[PDB]
Amino acid sequence: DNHLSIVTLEEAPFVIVEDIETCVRNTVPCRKFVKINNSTNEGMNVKKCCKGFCIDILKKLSRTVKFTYDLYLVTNGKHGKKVNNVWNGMIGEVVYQRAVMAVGSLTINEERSEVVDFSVPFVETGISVMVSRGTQVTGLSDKKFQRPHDYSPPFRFGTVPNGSTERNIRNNYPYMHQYMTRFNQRGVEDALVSLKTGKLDAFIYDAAVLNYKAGRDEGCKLVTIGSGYIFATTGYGIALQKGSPWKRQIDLALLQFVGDGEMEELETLWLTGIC
Amino acid sequence: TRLKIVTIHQEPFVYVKPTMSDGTCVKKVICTGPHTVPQCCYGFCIDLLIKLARTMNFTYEVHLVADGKFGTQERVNSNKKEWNGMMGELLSGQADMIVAPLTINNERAQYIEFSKPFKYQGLTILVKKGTRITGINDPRLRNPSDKFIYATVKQSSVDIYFRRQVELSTMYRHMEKHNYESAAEAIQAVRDNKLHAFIWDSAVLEFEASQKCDLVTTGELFFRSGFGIGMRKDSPWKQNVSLSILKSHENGFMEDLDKTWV
Ligand SMILES: CC1=NCC(CNC(=O)c2cnc(CNS(=O)(=O)c3ccc(F)c(F)c3)c(C)n2)=[SH]1
Ligand SMILES: N[C@@H](CCC(=O)O)C(=O)O
Repeated sequence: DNHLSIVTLEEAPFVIVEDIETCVRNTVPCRKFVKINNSTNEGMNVKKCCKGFCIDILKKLSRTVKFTYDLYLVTNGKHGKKVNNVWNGMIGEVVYQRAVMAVGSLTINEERSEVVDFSVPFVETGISVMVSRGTQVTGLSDKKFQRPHDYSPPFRFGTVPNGSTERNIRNNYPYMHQYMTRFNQRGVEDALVSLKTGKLDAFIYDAAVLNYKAGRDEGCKLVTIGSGYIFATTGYGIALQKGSPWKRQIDLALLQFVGDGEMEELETLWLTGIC
Repeated sequence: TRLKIVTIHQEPFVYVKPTMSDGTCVKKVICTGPHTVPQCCYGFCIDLLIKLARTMNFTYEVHLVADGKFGTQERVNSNKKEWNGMMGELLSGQADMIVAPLTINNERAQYIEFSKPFKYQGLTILVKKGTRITGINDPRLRNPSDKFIYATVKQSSVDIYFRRQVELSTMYRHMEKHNYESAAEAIQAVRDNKLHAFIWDSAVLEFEASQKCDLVTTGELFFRSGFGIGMRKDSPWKQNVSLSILKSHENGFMEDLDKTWV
């Protein structure tokens, strides 16, 4: 009751996983359930090591709010999507009460907030467009995106599906959404490769990660369009169960980290760029 | 029962203008404010209020905070503490909801409940064009003397900010002698060179540098912060007010208010 099952997911620099006996300096223990084969429910927890901005937030939360935890990595999906009205991902781990809370680059939107409770946002984010070459594109709302085939030839751009970004483009821009799907990227790394090689003209994704990526890009050729503009501004948050007793102390603790300078320190520790 | 809405004068979020002769005034609402008199409120937060009102189907009455303050907690003198400003009105019952550029912090959140942020912004510094300083770390700011004078708004979140850290104490003791009653007055005192630097919300300050082209910001946010709707610790409306704010970020409404008012 003071010991909490917490779920997380890897996405640098917020959560970074390293192979391990004991987890060394500034990392914490996080287990990941790895199956024996693809034709069995059988599996085994592999002991690994977690670090990063959100891991540091977690330590700090644990210190101040006074709980212990067992941290594990999500296996059934990623951040969280509702599929046939059933939540997968970190969101579903909380929703089906496997985890007391979820920590990581977890974007707050309306639909997730219907089924879990979220802390105050502690990282600004939204939706940004990253390019690799010069462009005149305004933002997500540019005609090149909304009505792509108005142009011959059209722009080729995509996201990583099944997260808060795709869920947003699907609600707001139906035509853009069905045009984009053929350019779905399997991950941020993949997209960046496509951008640099020119098989992708633009990559539409979470602003905080995009800003980070551009921050650590060698040659500094990757930028976010429009002065790093952010459509649909929101934040990462700690997802807790609906009606959680923990939300209050977690919130005040977070807001205290802000007054402490503790957040700014985390920010410079992990999010310092070279560009 | 109707909702009592307190707000505060703060362009471009709440414009305050006098009703014309008939008692009548872009969506505009009748609001009463300092003994009280009918007046015309409009702007960003008003548009938001009207969006929440229609969305969640409620009626409201708007008035301006009596002491013209955002709100901090001061010692009564002794022993008791009390909240002034919009914060005090909400806690007392004179308001049911604060709709305003109300900054979220640990101190206020201890007592009230904020919606999710309808506006992400931060703190920056306003100056008159001829002035140049690096930022919040310039020698003239961190090592104050009445030869270079800067202020913030009294009983504001920025006030709380500087009083909170022992390490910010000398800055705070310098600001204490120069702090203004309203941001409007402080912005005015910067144009007249009566004030050298105004430390305040970037959302507000960059809108003024945007139109009063004799003022500029330096530079540069030095602190992130956000605005949310104030409600008391109960509250039935609290969960659905957040969902609405999230919805409006997501579907473009908040982005539109930006472009209509900033
Ligand atoms: C990239 C990075 N973005 C942010 C980073 C560190 N976190 C902060 O600076 C911060 C600031 N303010 C708050 C609390 N109030 S909030 O109104 O809801 C708000 C406002 C602006 C924000 F940016 C934000 F996250 C949240 C919190 C919890 N954290 S790194
Ligand atoms: N941060 C996102 C993941 C990436 C995205 O789709 O923008 C989420 O929690 O869904």
